[PDB]
Amino acid sequence: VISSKQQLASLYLQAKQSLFKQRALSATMYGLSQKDIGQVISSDMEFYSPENEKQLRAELLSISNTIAGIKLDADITTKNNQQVMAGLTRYFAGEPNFNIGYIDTWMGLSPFIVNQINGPLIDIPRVMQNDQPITTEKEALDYIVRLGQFDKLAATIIEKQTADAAQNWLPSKVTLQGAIKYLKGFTSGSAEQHPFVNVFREKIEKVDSLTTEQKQSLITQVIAKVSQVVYPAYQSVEKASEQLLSEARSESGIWAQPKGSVYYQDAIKQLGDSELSPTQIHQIGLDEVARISGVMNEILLAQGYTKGTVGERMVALNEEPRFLYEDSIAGREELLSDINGYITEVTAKMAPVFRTTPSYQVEVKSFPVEVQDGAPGGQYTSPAVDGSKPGIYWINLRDMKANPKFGLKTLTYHEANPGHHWQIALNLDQAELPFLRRIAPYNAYTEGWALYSEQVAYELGMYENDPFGDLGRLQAELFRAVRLVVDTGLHDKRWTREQAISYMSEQTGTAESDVVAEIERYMAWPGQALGYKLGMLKILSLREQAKARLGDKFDLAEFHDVVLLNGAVPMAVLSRNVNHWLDNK
Repeated sequence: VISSKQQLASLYLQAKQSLFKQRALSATMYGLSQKDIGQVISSDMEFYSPENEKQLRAELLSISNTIAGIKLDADITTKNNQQVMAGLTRYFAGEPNFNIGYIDTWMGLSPFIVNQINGPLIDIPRVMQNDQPITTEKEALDYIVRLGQFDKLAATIIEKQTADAAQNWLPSKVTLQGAIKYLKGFTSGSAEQHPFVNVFREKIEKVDSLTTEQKQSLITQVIAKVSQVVYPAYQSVEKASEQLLSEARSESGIWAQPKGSVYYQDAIKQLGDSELSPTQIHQIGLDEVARISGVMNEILLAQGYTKGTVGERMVALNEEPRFLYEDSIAGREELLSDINGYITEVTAKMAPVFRTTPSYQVEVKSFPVEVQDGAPGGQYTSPAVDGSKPGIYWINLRDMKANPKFGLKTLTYHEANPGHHWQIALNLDQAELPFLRRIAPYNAYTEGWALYSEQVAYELGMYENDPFGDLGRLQAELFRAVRLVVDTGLHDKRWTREQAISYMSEQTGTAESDVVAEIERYMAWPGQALGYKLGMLKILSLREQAKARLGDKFDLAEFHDVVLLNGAVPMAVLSRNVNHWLDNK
């Protein structure tokens, strides 16, 4: 007789193994192998045909529904595993009435399989160049074998984009044009000088168990796949995408798709972790912009900056030499030293309220020169589960004007500690949880936590004697409030791209070219921008409930342990855990 607990564990395992077998590049990203997946995936490719996507989603939805129906005969953790794992399997199944798009192991259902910012043709090369080990002849051969399957990757991607277009689901012209530009850029240089080759050359050079001739032969093999398989595959998709441009819509938001409003309401649930209407979320955005702006005005006035909007004033500050690193090797070294100093200081000073140290140490890297033009200002990538590849805070050193000194502390807290690295690494350390719970990509939790972290860094005194850094923190908070306004603007209120750009520029003092990339991101990722503030507001609301309940018995360190040590979760589960803690005090 299989107990309910045993049936549930099998289901959670089945979810893990099935998702990752079909998302073998995500498996590589996390450093998973046959021990984790139940089969070797190290040279497997991902495929995206209509039938692939249908079967993947149907399996996960079946698992979700079976998990949800089981009667436990159990502690809060066992109950929470059921609820979280039913939710996560539904998140990766996607909205069951939409067969469009593709399932992303981070974002869940994602609407445009080919787009300008992510999707398999952007992310699979990134994983292969960054996360896939090349330390042995066998690992080199896995890289070659993967490259050789790019023809099928491309044909299945086109088949899915075509299926979606047959149902009148396709990207806006802007989104499609941005995808084309990427795809053209990918094959614009010679194959022999492609990053797939150059990365391979740099890694294979380090391998002492291969003779120089053996290394040369493998490099030739890589060049052959890139030239013969990769290049025509990308060209194929570029041409297909070009064919779709005339049908692509001029409208910017997801409302313009068939059933787009229903899609967006689902995105709000999955990525904002909210059941509020787009109207209510928009208004919360407007109120937060007013509130944060008003705070920043006061600080500005006190520094003698009394003319113009908050945004104008922040633009003016970004021009002053005291806020700009030199555009030189030494200036970039200064920036990197400053970052490293910020991490060291906060990690030490934060210990009284972050009393559990995760088993992974973060590292800082600059985006390579080849990718920095399209890359974000900063990003965090998770460690491999085993620690063999570190968590990394990536920083974009392309333009010093884009790295004003007053914005670096908040970015650094957000990406590293007490933000993404601290949270993600702690979640990975919860080895008693079902595996998908250890990497659960709850956007509102994950982004809301990191934005909350930025405020906690202030409450720990990281901006002592630093009013301009504090303004940088508040500017970053303001930016995320603007996100509530512009994402709901575009996708429900039918704001155009240009109206959203103008609003965001005017409200935040951010440079137009950065704003253009953000608004186009929001257009490709409806709802994703909502997680940051909705999650932060909920964490803070919970904290305020706890402080009211406990009074002078409130301990922020305990609150942090309840929020972090139970992993990334839906807000409803985070509230249940806070309440369990309050009830037992």
